[PDB]
Amino acid sequence: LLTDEMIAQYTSALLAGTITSGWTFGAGPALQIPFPMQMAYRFNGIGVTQNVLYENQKLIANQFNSAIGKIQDSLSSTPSALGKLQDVVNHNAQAL
Amino acid sequence: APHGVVFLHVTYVPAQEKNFTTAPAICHDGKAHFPREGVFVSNGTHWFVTQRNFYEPQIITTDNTFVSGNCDVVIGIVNNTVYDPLQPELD
Ligand SMILES: *[C@@H]1O[C@H](CO)[C@@H](O[C@@H]2O[C@H](CO)[C@@H](O)[C@H](O)[C@H]2NC(C)=O)[C@H](O)[C@H]1NC(C)=O
Ligand SMILES: *[C@@H]1O[C@H](CO)[C@@H](O[C@@H]2O[C@H](CO)[C@@H](O)[C@H](O)[C@H]2NC(C)=O)[C@H](O)[C@H]1NC(C)=O
Ligand SMILES: *[C@@H]1O[C@H](CO)[C@@H](O)[C@H](O)[C@H]1NC(C)=O
Repeated sequence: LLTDEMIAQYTSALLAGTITSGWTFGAGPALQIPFPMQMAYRFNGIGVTQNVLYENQKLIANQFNSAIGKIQDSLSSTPSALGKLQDVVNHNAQAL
Repeated sequence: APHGVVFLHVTYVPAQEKNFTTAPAICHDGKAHFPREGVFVSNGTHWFVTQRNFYEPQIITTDNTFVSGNCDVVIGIVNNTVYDPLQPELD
């Protein structure tokens, strides 16, 4: 029913909401808040005071970026991570 | 219910939102004051500290904020004053 160009729109909407309004968009109206002030809320949630984030803001940012890059190289190598999605396809064909 | 159960969930939802100017911390005398359980807001001229889920502004005090280091490291530091509610009793 849903073409592959609509699921992309759904995920894009979810990403934009979660990076521009925090978690407040899932429980009512969306209320904007700066991202470095949202990561402080998350840090306070896990049990670390917020003043840790700001005084170490820049460094943290770098770490995050690096991690993302590694993913882009991790999926291409080790050609067995997507097996959970691959097997399904194969299974159906086999049956037919 | 016949062959089943029904739940009535009672929940709480924010209704009317207003939107202000915000800052991460306040520098007073070379010291950065961070909120304890709130967030700094500004209505245009004055600065208050508010709980995150309901607009209830209050005066910034030393009992309401905690100090950590100096105000040379944080990015969006701003300039303001803190009451320190002991002067009237001192006199
Ligand atoms: C922002 O909030 C401040 C704090 O209440 C307002 O300043 C007060 O305004 C009232 C209304 O004129 C005065 O009676 C008070 O004397 C003011 N307080 C002080 C310390 O002077 C301010 O008006 C608000 N800003 C706007 C645009 O309404
Ligand atoms: C907050 O206060 C600090 C300290 O007074 C300000 O930093 C000084 O700003 C003056 C300009 O008025 C410079 O001449 C000084 O060299 C600065 N450093 C000092 C005094 O150590 C800072 O600009 C203020 N923040 C504002 C006004 O947004
Ligand atoms: C928040 O401020 C912006 C600034 O332009 C304004 O467009 C918007 O309507 C404000 N939000 C509310 C709920 O008034």
